[PDB]
Amino acid sequence: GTELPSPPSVWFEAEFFHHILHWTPIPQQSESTCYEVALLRYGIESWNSISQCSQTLSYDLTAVTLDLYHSNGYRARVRAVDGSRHSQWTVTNTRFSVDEVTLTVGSVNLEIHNGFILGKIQLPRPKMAPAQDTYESIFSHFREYEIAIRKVPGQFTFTHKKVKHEQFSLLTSGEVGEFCVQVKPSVASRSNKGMWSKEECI
Amino acid sequence: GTELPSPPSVWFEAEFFHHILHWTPIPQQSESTCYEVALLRYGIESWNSISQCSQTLSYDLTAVTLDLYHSNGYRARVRAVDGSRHSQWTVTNTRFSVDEVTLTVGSVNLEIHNGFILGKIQLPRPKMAPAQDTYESIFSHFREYEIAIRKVPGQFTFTHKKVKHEQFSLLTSGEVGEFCVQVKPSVASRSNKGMWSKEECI
Amino acid sequence: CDNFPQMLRDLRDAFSRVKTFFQTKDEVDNLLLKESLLEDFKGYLGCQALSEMIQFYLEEVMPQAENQDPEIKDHVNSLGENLKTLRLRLRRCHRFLPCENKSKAVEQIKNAFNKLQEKGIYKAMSEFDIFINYIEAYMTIK
Amino acid sequence: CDNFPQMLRDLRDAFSRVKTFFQTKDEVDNLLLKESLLEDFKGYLGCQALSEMIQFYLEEVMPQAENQDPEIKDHVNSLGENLKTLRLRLRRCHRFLPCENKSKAVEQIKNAFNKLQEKGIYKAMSEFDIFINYIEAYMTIK
Repeated sequence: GTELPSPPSVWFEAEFFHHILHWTPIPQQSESTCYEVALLRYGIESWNSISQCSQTLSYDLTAVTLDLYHSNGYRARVRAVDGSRHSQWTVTNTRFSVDEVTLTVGSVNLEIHNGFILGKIQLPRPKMAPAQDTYESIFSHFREYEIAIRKVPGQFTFTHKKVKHEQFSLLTSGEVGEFCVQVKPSVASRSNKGMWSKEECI
Repeated sequence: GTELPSPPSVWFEAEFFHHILHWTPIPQQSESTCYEVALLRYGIESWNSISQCSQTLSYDLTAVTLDLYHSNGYRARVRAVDGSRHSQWTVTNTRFSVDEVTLTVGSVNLEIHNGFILGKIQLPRPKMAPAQDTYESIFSHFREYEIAIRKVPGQFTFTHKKVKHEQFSLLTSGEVGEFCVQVKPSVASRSNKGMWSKEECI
Repeated sequence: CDNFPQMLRDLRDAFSRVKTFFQTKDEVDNLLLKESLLEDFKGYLGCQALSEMIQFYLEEVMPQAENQDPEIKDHVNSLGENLKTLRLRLRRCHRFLPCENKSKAVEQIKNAFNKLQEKGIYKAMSEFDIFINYIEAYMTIK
Repeated sequence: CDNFPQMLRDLRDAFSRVKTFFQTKDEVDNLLLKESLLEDFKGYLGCQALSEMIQFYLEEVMPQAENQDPEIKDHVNSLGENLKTLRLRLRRCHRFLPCENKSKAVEQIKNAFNKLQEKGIYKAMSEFDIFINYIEAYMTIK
């Protein structure tokens, strides 16, 4: 064809300080084709190229979006390039802000006590996150957790419990041997989706 | 005539805690006639007789109006009485409040210093005034004074000066022998009339 | 602040111009302006109480008067202006009448919005999330 | 106070219902709601700024929208109600929206005044001095 096609879509998929941009490839993409990713900070009419060429279908924009939780977000865009020709830019439909960040927990600790199990929810400590910029710092109130408990041995069924803190307690009936837990965080004041955690057993 | 006449007028004349009620006599007043003075506190529909009979043309209502400076004022009234008959009541045209209190100073002290005269304005310390209820207490701000100075020997002419405090200073030209002063107090925020003070000389 | 002692005396002097007219016509002796009103004035709802009262007199009380007794109509009016005047100086000195003080940030923005015409309605709606955030922040400061 | 975390999420959820519609139509990228607005919100003129902003959206922005693009008219409306709702709870929790809180003392009085009919206009005017006094007192508390 005359000109090169544009990436059909461009969108973000982020966790706490894991701001990865994504896009769908153009059709009939030759090996020699790559993509140019550019960033726009809301409140400044001026784009900035981040990668002149990327032979992937995603890019980690965290290093450059470290201000997400203190800003009004960004606008990201991509355009395919092959040789001297390129396509139209395809910008993200919405403005990327903390609202589009999928909540996750760092991990979960389970302890055997008196006659119950004590859970300690460890929040995400991404390595690149500014020192002062902590999870509790960004989301200082209304942090809640949906909890899933599965007994083992046993079938693949779970008991759902709701907790208002990073530490919860589950009374024990005794008869059960091992228990496995997973956690899903949220913030009562926000509509952010949350990511279920990985199985954690005793 | 059939019924007894009413006092034509009834009005107050007050200084700081010197709330004297006044009235004009009825015509053809016999010796055997007197007046009944009654008090009304604003905010209470109910009059109270203060004097069943007074053979005067005034009455000191201070003892009973001690709350003037913390209240919304009073209403005073009078009716002539002779024998078993009496007249209609004649109430004061306006409500008596602190607005109708004529400002006055307790006295003035004059001192001979370096090369000037120092004036000390002593505010009214009426004996019946509640302990806490001081002049400075009631009128805590904007107390000002108009000052009149007359030289002696000399004609009866005065120099007018305006002061924002209870103490003022008048530079001396020397040649003048004795000086006499009088003071007139006011409160920048109120329209109360003020009473000139008595001559005070060195 | 600036010259509020004189603004009071002006208001008072204007009142003495009609004091005898009215206090001669009011034969009931209960207090209309209860101490309760004084309390509100001393409370957080103070600014709003004072504004409602100024409004009350200026819109209900005085107008109704001037148009019930022409004799002192001009006098009632002269007093009313003294009140409007006093109102201005009050909000021009923050501390006193802020609840009548319109936010400058909001004015500027409403302008920018109108200077964007139809492009503005989208900009406003698109930044609604930003709005909730400010709302949210604001609350935090409580 | 009561349940403001949920009131926020409701507002937010209502927004996500029209987020993509608008943020796809706004091709300019300057910030309308400057940080300046955030500052006012942090200042004494905060309550008034927030009220003016809610008013702005509810009277200017949203209506104009619903009547420019019917598709999301109902959605824009659903969000608007979420805002009115949030407004109520805010002034029902003092601390937040007092500048929209009408003085109770004033209401009671305006009633007594009206229950006095023509006798009231004289009572009001006659107590004007009492009014100045309260005004005066109030100021003192500054």
